[PDB]
Amino acid sequence: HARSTGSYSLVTQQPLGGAQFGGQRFGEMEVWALEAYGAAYTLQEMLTVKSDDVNGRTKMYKNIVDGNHQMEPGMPESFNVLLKEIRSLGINIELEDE
Amino acid sequence: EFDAIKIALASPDMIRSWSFGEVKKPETINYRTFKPERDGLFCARIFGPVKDYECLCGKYKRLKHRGVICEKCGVEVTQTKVRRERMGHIELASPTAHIWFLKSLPSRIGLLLDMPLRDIERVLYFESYVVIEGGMTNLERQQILTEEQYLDALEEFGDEFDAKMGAEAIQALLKSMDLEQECEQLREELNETNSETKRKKLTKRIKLLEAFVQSGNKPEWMILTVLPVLPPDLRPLVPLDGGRFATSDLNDLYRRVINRNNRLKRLLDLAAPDIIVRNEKRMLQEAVDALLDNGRRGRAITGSNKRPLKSLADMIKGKQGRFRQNLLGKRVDYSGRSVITVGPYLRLHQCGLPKKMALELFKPFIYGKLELRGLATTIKAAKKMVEREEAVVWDILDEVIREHPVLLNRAPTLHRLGIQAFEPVLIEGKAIQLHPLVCAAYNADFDGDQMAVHVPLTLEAQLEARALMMSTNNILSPANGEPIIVPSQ
Amino acid sequence: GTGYAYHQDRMRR
Amino acid sequence: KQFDYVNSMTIEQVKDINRRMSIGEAKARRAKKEMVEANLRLVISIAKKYTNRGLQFLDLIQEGNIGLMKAVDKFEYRRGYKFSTYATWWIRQAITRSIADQARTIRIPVHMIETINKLNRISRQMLQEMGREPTPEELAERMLMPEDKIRKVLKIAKEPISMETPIGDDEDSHLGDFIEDTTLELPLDSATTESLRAATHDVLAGLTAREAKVLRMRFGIDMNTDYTLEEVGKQFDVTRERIRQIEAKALRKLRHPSRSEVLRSF
Amino acid sequence: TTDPVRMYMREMGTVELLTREGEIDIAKRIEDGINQVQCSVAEYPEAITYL
Amino acid sequence: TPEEKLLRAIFGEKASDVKDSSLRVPNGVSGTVIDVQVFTRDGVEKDKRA
Amino acid sequence: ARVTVQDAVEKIGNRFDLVLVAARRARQMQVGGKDPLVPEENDKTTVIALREIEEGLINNQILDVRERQEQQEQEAAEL
DNA sequence: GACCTTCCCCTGATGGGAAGGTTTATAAT
DNA sequence: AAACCTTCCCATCAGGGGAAGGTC
Ligand SMILES: [Mg+2]
Ligand SMILES: [Zn+2]
Repeated sequence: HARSTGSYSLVTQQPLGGAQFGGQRFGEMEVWALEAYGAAYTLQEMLTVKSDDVNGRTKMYKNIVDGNHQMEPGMPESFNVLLKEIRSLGINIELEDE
Repeated sequence: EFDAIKIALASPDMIRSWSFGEVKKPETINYRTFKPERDGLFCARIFGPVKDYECLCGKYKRLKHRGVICEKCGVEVTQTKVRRERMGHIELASPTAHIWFLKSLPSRIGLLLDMPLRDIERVLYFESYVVIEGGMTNLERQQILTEEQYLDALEEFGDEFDAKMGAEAIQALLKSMDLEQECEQLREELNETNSETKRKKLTKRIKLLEAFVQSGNKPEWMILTVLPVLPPDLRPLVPLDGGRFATSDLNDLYRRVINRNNRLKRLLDLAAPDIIVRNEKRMLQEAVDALLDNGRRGRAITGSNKRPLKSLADMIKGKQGRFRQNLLGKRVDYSGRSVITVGPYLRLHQCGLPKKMALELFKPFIYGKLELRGLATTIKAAKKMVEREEAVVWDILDEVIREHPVLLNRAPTLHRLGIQAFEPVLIEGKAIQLHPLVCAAYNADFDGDQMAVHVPLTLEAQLEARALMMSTNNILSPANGEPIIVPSQ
Repeated sequence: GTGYAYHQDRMRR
Repeated sequence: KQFDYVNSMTIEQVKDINRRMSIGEAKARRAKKEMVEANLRLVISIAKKYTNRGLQFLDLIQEGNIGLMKAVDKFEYRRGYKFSTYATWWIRQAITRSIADQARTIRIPVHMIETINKLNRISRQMLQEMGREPTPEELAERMLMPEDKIRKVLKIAKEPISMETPIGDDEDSHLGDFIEDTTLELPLDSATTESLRAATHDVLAGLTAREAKVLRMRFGIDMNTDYTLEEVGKQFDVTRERIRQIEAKALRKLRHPSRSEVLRSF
Repeated sequence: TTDPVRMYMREMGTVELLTREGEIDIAKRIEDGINQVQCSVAEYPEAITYL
Repeated sequence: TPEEKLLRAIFGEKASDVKDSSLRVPNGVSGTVIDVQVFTRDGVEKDKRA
Repeated sequence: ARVTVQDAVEKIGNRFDLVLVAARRARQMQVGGKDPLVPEENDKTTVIALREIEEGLINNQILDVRERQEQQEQEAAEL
């Protein structure tokens, strides 16, 4: 199986769709394997630009085709959905100082 | 961007601050035109448009109308993505306890007011009344009285003696008390008599209330006056194949909450007897608790489905909640996997990569390089070229693959050497060729084991792969200086 | 990892 | 009308009459409460019939309670019949109407639900009669509708399936995890749009500034809205057919072999 | 116990049954309440003017 | 949007109202068609190949 | 290609900041603001940057001095 | 010509249909 | 589940009118 950019799930912006697509789910153990190495940007682009940022994926695709390898990461969508799910309860979760 | 995150109890004012409108119906869609019924769980007025930059009626339909509020349907025209962000609220007729603070192992509401859990639960069920603000009477501001006691109790003092039953009583208990008063006395109490029980209840309660007061959250907010609702697109009703629809069971739970709250309001306006309204308050408490966290109550069955319904806490917690399955670990683009083979002719710092996998993987870089070298007029033409698989694009893939390492991983990832960076070597076939000396680091047999590959996109990722995760750079094990590249069999 | 440098620039800031 | 009048409604005598009316109201409340709290068992026994119709037991008994309330309110004893029979129809109406109303994720009009139930009755009637199951037309003529309503009503009444229903043969892969997004835009078309912007900018660079302006203005390029040709005329101080004409030549110069090729590729 | 159905089952079970002058006298008491409420508002000038 | 409107105005190309969903062969597989069958609702008009 | 980066770890201690400085250099190169300091044997910006590091002619301080000079050059562009 | 007859645009008039509401009385615990 | 009544949004029609055309 192989995939660069395919469909994305609706409830949470994640690549599994359809034939199997989406990477071999980058579990917590693989996150630890990245953390043991000194690779931080690899993990960031792994779980922010390649996976969950609806803006980031396209804003990165455009820079890749422009010949400029950068990233404006932003916030992953699963964390935003979780903020909304927590705030749905009687729990007030906010984002503090600039 | 931002810094530290804060968490606290939600004021009802704050709940309404997140909220733009109140849901007042259990309806979702019109059932023929699947447009959202205003104003319900799915509502365009409260939440937003179904389609991008369009009113529900269509009078202010053009895309130039940004930020205008319609007046035939009350819809604000923006992207439909805000149908996933905006919140709503519901005004509860009777107060309702938050089951998270009631059923937490150190019950927050119970431990706060120095009261056992069984008594609070017996009060919430209208099995027994409870005093509040007695002034100068026989009983203290908190006690339990059966109905035959409450009968001849009020005959002793009609005024100066307030005694309610249910969730309103717990809210009056939380609001009546101001914790400075009950802290200043606990000071002396915990000062004098030794009594290990005394110091234990002291340390726990005194720390609770002092750290409580430091923040500013008020105890009354453990009782829910207003209920925030989840945005509709987070619990969608999207149509499925064959005319059938798919929805989160959240919708059913919110539906029951709205239905029973409106029925309670109607019973209040109908002057119903006390038995019926108490039953309805208990049922509304049950519904709210089933919504917040299903499992600490009767475990509400689904509709025509025997399994329980996924609640909000069920969405959050667990090995499949949004924490373990989404935030810590996530599916990734620009990735693949396949069965692995040997490829002994490889030098150590490389691996065999099939052609089709490398083509599907490096698609954006292929497009960029093709349109940079002028071999493609535009990006659409580049995609057409690779979909045709013209013979010229293979050399472009050679160009983009040369100094671009890839990451290989096996399923049982135990140590950091479970992931290693190699240099791609284009190979005819559909199998990955992994250097044999690394198999010991992978514990990878050739008995059908499959491995996955990932592509470092940004420059920083490529340099981290070449300098840190490279197969040549990792020869000594981290657990012990012994080499991990030892010849195997 | 790498970010530490970056982070060392921010935590000190 | 008496209720409306009392809602619309010497001070000592006025408050004495108000106390008489309020004692009557409280005594009627106590009497209706006695009657309802006594016939709660009839309510429960009736609600024990509509259990699995899609609503909870306690919801059924509470709707039957609201029924019984209106029933004891509208009852008159001089008719003499056992008023349990009178409350029966009322509780039945309350429960059935509420099941039709609020027991559906997609609320449907009540008469639609009754028609659905009639169709189910017909299918039960002709199940063994026609052998396999009666043909998709004859049960329509069994009904009173224009008989193509059968496939409409059958197309609807699909109850939305839970999103967390575990997909076949595996736990806990869930159905909601396989619902893709068709409202989002894919990256390729977005990049082609960001390139089309620059391509059109480059092609409009060749035309005269007035041609570029009228072309950008008739359409919405690099602006807010499109414009009527009369609006372009009002803005330019040359007006209306000049406008219609310039466009043509403008498009012609972009339709001519050179400068067109690139745009053609989009 | 804590199950919402039984808390209501017992509570409704306590109250007594209806035979039969109970029903008849409850109806008569409703009639007497509305009779006091009709002796009142029998001399409401707004009611006499609305009639 | 505007740029597409300008393109369609210059080249006079009808933008079809219908979206493509035709069943095409999946990626990476090839073979020969051995059997086609069709299931059609009650009396509602056939395809010709049906 | 570069099989071992050991020499670049030698010239710049802290084998992490090598990655950061080389990413800065490869960003200066790929985004066409600058050009290589060593002959490009058809290597991407990654290996070119690493080869610059190995010869001891590019690290954090040299790039920072170059940026601080370009700042004053743009200040002279004030005219 | 003057008057007689005629043909398209808006007023809304009101007929149509769908959705919603209120009762339904041997008794029914 | 059925009989009778009410209301609301709505897809079409009688009627008016403003001119417009054709003729003993
Ligand atoms: Mg094995
Ligand atoms: Zn509108």
